[PDB]
Amino acid sequence: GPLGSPLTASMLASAPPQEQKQMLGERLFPLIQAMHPTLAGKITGMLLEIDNSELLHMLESPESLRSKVDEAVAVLQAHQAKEAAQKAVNSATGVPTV
Amino acid sequence: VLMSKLSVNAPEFYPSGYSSSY
Repeated sequence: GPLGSPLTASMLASAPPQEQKQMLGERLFPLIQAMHPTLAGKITGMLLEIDNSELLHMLESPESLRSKVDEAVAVLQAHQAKEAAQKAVNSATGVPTV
Repeated sequence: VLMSKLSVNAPEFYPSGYSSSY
């Protein structure tokens, strides 16, 4: 039923051919998963500004790893925030009828 | 001080290694 320990290794081999790096993006979800500041799944989409080859390098090196992920937390928290595009508080509800 | 980061808020997260070439 429910997923216990969301593993990234087995997660990869847990999806069809082309569904390789489909789920956990390239390699950021695994890295962000480690931190989980804002949202691993969504954070990944943002860091995805680089080549799949760069994210691999960072994943094998904390130096570049945190470099990109860390930034994510700052940027995304700012850019990737709550969509304030909601309705106005001055919305007429009561219709002045007879 | 409102400087951008290394990993901006790029698009969504898709299959990076989409190696579906047969």
